Amino acid sequence: EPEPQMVLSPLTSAAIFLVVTIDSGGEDTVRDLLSDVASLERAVGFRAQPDGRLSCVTGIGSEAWDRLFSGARPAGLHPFRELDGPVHRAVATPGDLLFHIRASRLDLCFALATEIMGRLRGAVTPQDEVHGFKYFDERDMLGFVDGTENPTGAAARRAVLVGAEDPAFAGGSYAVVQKYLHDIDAWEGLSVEAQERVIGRRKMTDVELSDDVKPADSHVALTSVTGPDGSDLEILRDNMPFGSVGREEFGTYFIGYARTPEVTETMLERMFLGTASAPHDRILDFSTAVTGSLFFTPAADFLEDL
Amino acid sequence: EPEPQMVLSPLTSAAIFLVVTIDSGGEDTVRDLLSDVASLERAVGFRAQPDGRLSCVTGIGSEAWDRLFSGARPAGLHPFRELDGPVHRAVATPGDLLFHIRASRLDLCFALATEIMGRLRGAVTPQDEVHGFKYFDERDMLGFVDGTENPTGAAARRAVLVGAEDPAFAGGSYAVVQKYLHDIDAWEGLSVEAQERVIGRRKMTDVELSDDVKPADSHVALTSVTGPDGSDLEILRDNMPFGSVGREEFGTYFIGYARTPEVTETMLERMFLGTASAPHDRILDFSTAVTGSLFFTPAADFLED
Amino acid sequence: EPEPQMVLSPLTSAAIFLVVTIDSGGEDTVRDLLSDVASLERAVGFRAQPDGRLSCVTGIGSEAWDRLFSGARPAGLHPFRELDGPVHRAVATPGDLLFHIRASRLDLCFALATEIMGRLRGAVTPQDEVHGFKYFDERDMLGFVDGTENPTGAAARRAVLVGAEDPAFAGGSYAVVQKYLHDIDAWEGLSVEAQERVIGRRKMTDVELSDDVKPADSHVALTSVTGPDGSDLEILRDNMPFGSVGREEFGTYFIGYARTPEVTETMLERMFLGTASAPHDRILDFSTAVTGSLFFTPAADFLEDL
Amino acid sequence: PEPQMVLSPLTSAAIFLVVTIDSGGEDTVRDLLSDVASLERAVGFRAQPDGRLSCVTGIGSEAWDRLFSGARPAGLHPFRELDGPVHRAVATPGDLLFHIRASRLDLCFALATEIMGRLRGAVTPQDEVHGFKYFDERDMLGFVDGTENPTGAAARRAVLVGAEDPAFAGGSYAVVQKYLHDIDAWEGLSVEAQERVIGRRKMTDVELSDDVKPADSHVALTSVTGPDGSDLEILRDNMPFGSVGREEFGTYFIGYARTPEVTETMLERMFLGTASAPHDRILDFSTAVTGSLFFTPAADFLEDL
Amino acid sequence: EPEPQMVLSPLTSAAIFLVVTIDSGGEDTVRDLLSDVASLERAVGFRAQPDGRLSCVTGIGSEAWDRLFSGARPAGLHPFRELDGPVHRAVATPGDLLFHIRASRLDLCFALATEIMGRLRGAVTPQDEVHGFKYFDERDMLGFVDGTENPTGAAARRAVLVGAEDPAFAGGSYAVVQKYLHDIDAWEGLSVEAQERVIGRRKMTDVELSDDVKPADSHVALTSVTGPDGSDLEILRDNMPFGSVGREEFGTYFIGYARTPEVTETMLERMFLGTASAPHDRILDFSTAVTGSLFFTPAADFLEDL
Amino acid sequence: EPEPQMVLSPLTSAAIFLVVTIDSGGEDTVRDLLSDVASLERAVGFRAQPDGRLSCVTGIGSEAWDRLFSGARPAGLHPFRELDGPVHRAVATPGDLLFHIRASRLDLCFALATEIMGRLRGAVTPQDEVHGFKYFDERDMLGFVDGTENPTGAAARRAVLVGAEDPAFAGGSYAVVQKYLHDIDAWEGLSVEAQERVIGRRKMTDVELSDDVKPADSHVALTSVTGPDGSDLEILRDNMPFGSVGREEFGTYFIGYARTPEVTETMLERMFLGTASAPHDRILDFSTAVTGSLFFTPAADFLEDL
Ligand code: HEM
Ligand code: HEM
Ligand code: HEM
Ligand code: HEM
Ligand SMILES: [Mg+2]
Repeated sequence: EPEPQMVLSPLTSAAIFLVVTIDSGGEDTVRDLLSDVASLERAVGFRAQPDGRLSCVTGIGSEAWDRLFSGARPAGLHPFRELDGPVHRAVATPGDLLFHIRASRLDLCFALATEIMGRLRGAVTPQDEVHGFKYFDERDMLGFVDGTENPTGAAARRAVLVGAEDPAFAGGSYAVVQKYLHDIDAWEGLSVEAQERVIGRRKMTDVELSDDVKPADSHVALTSVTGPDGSDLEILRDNMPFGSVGREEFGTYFIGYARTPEVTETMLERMFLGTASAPHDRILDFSTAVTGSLFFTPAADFLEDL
Repeated sequence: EPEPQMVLSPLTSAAIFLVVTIDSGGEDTVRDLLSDVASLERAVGFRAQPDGRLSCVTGIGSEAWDRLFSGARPAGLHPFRELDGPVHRAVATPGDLLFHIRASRLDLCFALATEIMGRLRGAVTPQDEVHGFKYFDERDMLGFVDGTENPTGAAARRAVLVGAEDPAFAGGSYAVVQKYLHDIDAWEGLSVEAQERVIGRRKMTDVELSDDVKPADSHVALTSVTGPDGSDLEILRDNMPFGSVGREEFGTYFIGYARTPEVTETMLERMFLGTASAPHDRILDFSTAVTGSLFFTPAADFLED
Repeated sequence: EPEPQMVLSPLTSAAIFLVVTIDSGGEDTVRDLLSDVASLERAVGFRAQPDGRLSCVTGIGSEAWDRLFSGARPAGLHPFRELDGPVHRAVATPGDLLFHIRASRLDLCFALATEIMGRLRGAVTPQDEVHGFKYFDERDMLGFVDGTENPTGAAARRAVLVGAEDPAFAGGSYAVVQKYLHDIDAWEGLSVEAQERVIGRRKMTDVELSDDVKPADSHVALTSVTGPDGSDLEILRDNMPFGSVGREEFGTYFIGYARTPEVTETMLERMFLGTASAPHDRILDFSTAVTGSLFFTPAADFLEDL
Repeated sequence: PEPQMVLSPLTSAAIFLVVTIDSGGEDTVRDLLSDVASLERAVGFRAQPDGRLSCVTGIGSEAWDRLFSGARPAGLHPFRELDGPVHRAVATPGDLLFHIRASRLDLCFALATEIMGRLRGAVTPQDEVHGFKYFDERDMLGFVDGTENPTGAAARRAVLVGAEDPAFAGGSYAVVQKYLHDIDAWEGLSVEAQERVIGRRKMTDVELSDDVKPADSHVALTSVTGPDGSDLEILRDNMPFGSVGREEFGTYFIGYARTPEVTETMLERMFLGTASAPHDRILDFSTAVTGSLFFTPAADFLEDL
Repeated sequence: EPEPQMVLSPLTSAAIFLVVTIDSGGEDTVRDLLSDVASLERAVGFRAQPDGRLSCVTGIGSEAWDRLFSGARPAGLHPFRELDGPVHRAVATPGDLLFHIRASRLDLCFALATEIMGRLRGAVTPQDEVHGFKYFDERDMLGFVDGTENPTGAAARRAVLVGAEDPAFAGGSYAVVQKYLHDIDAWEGLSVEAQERVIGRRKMTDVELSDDVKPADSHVALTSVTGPDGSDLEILRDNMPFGSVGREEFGTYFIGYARTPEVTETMLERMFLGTASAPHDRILDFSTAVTGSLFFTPAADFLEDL
Repeated sequence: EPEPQMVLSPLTSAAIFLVVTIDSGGEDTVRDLLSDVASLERAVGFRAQPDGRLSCVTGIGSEAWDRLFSGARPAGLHPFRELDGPVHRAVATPGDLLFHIRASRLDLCFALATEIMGRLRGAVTPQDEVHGFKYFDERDMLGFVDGTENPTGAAARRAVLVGAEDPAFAGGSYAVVQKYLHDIDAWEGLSVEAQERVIGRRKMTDVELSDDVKPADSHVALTSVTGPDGSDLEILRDNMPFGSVGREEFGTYFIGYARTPEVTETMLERMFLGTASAPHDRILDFSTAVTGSLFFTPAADFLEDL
């Protein structure tokens, strides 16, 4: 093997998502930070073992990749593709670097973020900063259990990590982020039965709706895709609520990892553009994307060796 | 008689501080919410037992008190007094209601805050909202253990709850809030030994500096008051770090409860204005107050009506 | 002076309810056991400190009281009063002794029950034995949060413990038990909104329905009683699910403690017999009582001194 | 080739459900089997990572033949009755086994509910046992139960079908027996005597040395070596159960192995005895009232229907 | 009350017992430390709350009391009395100060002990230091559950704290310590039934032997003493195993608190000297006392103010 | 194939290190115990699942190897080599057997140590016995976080276990032990800044000093070693504080596992003998080694077959 980053992390209940762009002349400061980021993860986290579960995953955008490195590029790396649907729009916003920081406690996330941004002061410009918190029974902002169908164990390794198909970058992965804001008033206006039809599962028991009854414009319907293999195509998600009550913001921060962006991008097309039999994913009638960025999260050794 | 609000809460690691002003004509919506706030605390919290440790303490400002109620006022209740020191200034900022929401997990805090602000949409205007997190070994944003000398058990009851001296409002308390922002670059410029001289305790072990060596302008020096009888005057604090890395904000949200504001106010005068033998509290050379508000947190039964 | 039994126990996640009758000639064996029950609680429980939270509360029925003791009777003690409603019937079934055993683990409950029934074989006849468990996030078999409005701290002391009004028995309490079996098929036939109208609170969030909307034949409506005082009358409940999937039994084991049975019994009248404006508690359309018994749970010192 | 969760962590609660398939039920059963994996997730996922909910599904000999056609697991047959001179191991009906385990009973019960929900109509319950860990992994005879089970790779190799039956690799063979103990009789023995029945020390759980351990002790008769001299091992997860009302005290026995030959050798030695032992002394205080054998297929066999 | 020291501590699983004598001239250093010991307890412990449960109880001997303070003496304070029995001897060994430090983790105990001995370097001479650990189910070194019959709640307050009978020192208590070493080879030579006869309870289940079968020279027999009222006299114990495998030392560190030493001393006479009906406590045939000291543990305010 | 001993343990907060020598004639008794030591680990530890985390690692010295075993020797096994530096000295002390016993509680360690020494009483002579405890945030006796840079997962498998380079003993490891006693007075005389320069990392935050500020005589500097390969050479440490406040002993018990002793021995030469640009490791100016032994810890299978 090479060591991948902590893409397959345990259940964690807090996160910080940090997206930044690299200023003019920043490339050197950044390259230094990248070579140390693994050891900052350990500095902050080691002393909080073992309940801490602190991990930071670092990702790099398509344009940033070319400023920072020469040598070949990961096969799949490109700017996030805007999707201008008949009704709904998946936007593209700027981002050169992603830090996806996760732990059991927000303060650990904050301490690591402090250390990282400390080393980058001068060189970067923050584009997004989100402090996320999982609800107490793995629920998201819509009140549904979120994560149930994520792959685990060897299936997750298979779905998420670059392998032999791009051997130079094996152990890497492709992360897509989108920040969503929900219209909770609208959403709470539906009966539970109606909400279950939007999602495709039971609210309370989290059991899948039977095929004979699950709508084709339900979220679970549109994000189940079968490959040429006959194999189901899987991504790894770690959606996190965030918000502010004073400013009436209630959000879900989407992040999905896959071994090639083609998978993540297909699901997005289905959601925003629709299919043969579905105008668009009903979940977008209550959720607006306000960011969109795609990153490559290299193998851990790649970063070590600079 | 009285059940007080959850002023003496267990150690909790997350908080939301929500400060609002009441719009014109809002008084009725507010009065309804106050009668229900206890049962929202239970709705949201009960099912997360026993890890949850969700509590909300509700406080009311001096001007708001007059809008909402007639009858007596709590004897100590007045607007926060600005302190214009030689060097440092304690500001006074607007606030009619305080919700001091605490739990072991932030999401519980957020769920209760959602429900409360849900019932108040229309009637109020948010002034401040802070999501706080205690660092993993009870440390604050300056890296010091924060809370060590708070009173506990019976001493805390004695220090924090209104009693026979204002018997109409026994079970209540007086909360003072100040939001502080720190100059971290400045602070991290000091050696540990120097920082210990600012605070008055050892950084790593949290042992008090001995009397013979503790500076008189150290924080612990200026916030130790004895009353007339020689007995120490205590408050109960629950300071919480908060911040944002992107915008370089690193903060401590101060809240102190006391059975009369006279105590909290004296410590503040000493800090901002100085004494005989100290220009001001050295901690203010790294910490700037950008809010200041005083609230009365009534006994729980008072709100039930 | 007087030390009550562990009526105000912490949240515990397992229970055994044991109801027995005293055979002819059994009175002596029983009286010995009552003086020892506290020390068996310690024997079993002490070694599993402090996670264990094992408590046994012992209660005695009205006719059994006369067989066991002469001297004064607790003022409120009588046989459970059958309620023959127009539609629903609260039955009264035999029971001389109650052991309400609670802990964080079932095995501790079982161990204590073993020791107690060990000393009593010969003298008693088991009438009911239920092994109960917490569901999830304090939910009951109907899927609602169960316990939310129980009194706590000082208010609970005030509501549950006999005081100056019967000074001989101060520290005691009155327990009523009813075993309920639910018609789950029927219940799952309702929409959530319909179920919420039966109970009087929201299913998922456990927020009370406003007066503006709460039905008068909702369960929360009928079990809220105000005294002549204008003050609410409260009891302390510790309902436990129990069940068997093979026999389709899904149950709620109801137990309510109060300082006088008049309170518990009023709530029951309202539920079974109805009011001005409500035929009966809608919850009984999905719940059948198959036992009913009333006991006095003396102060702990009362039992010691035998 | 992924197996079912036969190697579970230590879990403190179990439900064992044994059912028979009614005539005409075969379709409803085959549908459920393809979904049982996704119900495990639906119910269990939200209680992670304490939950440790796992369901292992097994199929009986006759039922196999009603549900599927083509080739059979090499070792799958009806449980073989044992008519010893003193003790008898009976065979009872059972077409399907759900071995449901978690850190809490309610997760077990919730999954059992959803499964039987989908099968109401097609099947008839034969046995339903709610098991609990006692204290410190002790059983109803008061001895530590589990100590010599294989772990890690030794357990993979002892319990999963491999190259010797390639079509069914990933599978295992579960034998179940419900045992009731005569506790009165058992508590009549001194501890030293009880230790001679089991073959280990009661309080410390150290093995008796070979020069003192009886040949009719349980640990003696269930230690079996192969012709190659290596130990033949199974994986057990015995659960106490009972009812104090009915003076029923039980150990529900479940033993997984890569071939039933191993499990069946141990049973023959227990019930029928050896050269130098009439029968396992533990059977003088334990009566078997069920007996069933099931094959627990690889996970992908059930998914793909 | 005035505020007592933490005599009534929860179950904790580690302890350090530190016994020292005061050197000539040391009186001043000691008086300073006593006024600060409360705040050292908080310094060390606060940051590990609430898992920590660090408590230190400070006690002062008879002769030391006279060197340190003028004013009245606690009524019960005197040197531990050697008991020279026909067979077994309870020795008396020197000690001016006792620190009984307890927590859930040894390191917290050690940190506080380091701080205390740090301030006393110069002034004192260590006599005894034991690091104790609870065996995993509250068992002691002989394999029996140890602590079961200790009083709790109000009964414990009543049994251990000085009240109106010596009003000047209300909130105080009297601690006796004895370090015992066991003859494990001998002990393991007995059957369990024989050991149960030594102690007076069942080994595994921790149930008391019935009166009609419990020997009069069993430990539980000789340490059960009834006052004039017929009511039991109780102490509060927190025995801790300690040992060293290399040197074959297996020990029990005995500590008992009582509101008057007369109770603790009665139990000791019965154990060591015997009664009309018991030669001596059979436990002493497997246990040798190698220390013996008596201390007064004042109310916490007493230490605060000087 | 082969199963190693529990070299890679979880984080554990208690340990007993027991070093013994085999007396003449003891070799049979010792061979017996080695074949059972695996099953005593389970006897003691099984019932304390899953919190217990009891593990025993057994190591054998060079000379003992020769007395105990039939055929060939681990390639790297020799006597610990004394290091006679110009200022500091790494001594070599007797030790044939090592038991490295770890768990989440000291009592489990003690119970296993008891059972082991039980079987060996007669055949061996104790040289060293240390009861270690982790400070509450992975700190050592100098107040620095200790453990931070240890390897994890596959990196640790690679750096610690013998493989195909000595195939008869693959699954084994090489342990070096050294008991160090610190001069706390001296050490606490330094400012924190000075202490950080001795170690090479920050005291409070545990972040590494940047390369242009990190002294070459700092501990972290001298124990960072690259191989001829350009790769960093790693060991796995589990240093445990220990001590006695009475006797002013404050200690760090050093144990380092590696797949060859060459690595551990290189770091020691650098520490005690110095480099191009450093006299010796500054940490030795506050730490004195009083033991030194090297052992080989065979695969689990090796011991079972005896
Ligand atoms: C806008 C906010 C979003 C929310 C609140 C959300 C929520 C959920 C929920 C509640 C489920 C069902 C339970 C589960 O299996 O996790 C789910 C499933 C899923 N979501 Fe989303 N989701 C969101 C956006 C997205 C996006 C943008 C994608 C893909 C780009 C995605 C991909 C999936 C997939 C692949 C599944 C499961 C498919 C399967 O069941 O086989 N989600 N999501
Ligand atoms: C500016 C941000 C603040 C920070 C970061 C802070 C931090 C601390 C710290 C680290 C301690 C030592 C540990 C403890 O005993 O809690 C302390 C003690 C204390 N602080 Fe503050 N503090 C702040 C503001 C205030 C204010 C405004 C007041 C009063 C109005 C106050 C009152 C006290 C008191 C009374 C003590 C203890 C007195 C005694 O030691 O007996 N603090 N504070
Ligand atoms: C009837 C109730 C049973 C009880 C209470 C019981 C209890 C125990 C206990 C206490 C041990 C020693 C500790 C351990 O290794 O787990 C043990 C070992 C064992 N039992 Fe049982 N058992 C029962 C039935 C069975 C049956 C039916 C079988 C096999 C078909 C069996 C197979 C084993 C095996 C293979 C061992 C370990 C052998 C070794 O030490 O190398 N048990 N059992
Ligand atoms: C080696 C020393 C000792 C050991 C190992 C030991 C052990 C025990 C054990 C196992 C029990 C039974 C469980 C319990 O209720 O705690 C017990 C009870 C008791 N022990 Fe000890 N003990 C020792 C010394 C003492 C001493 C020196 C005293 C008194 C001065 C004492 C006083 C008691 C009392 C008062 C009881 C319970 C009385 C009642 O049973 O109602 N112990 N001890
Ligand atoms: Mg019987």
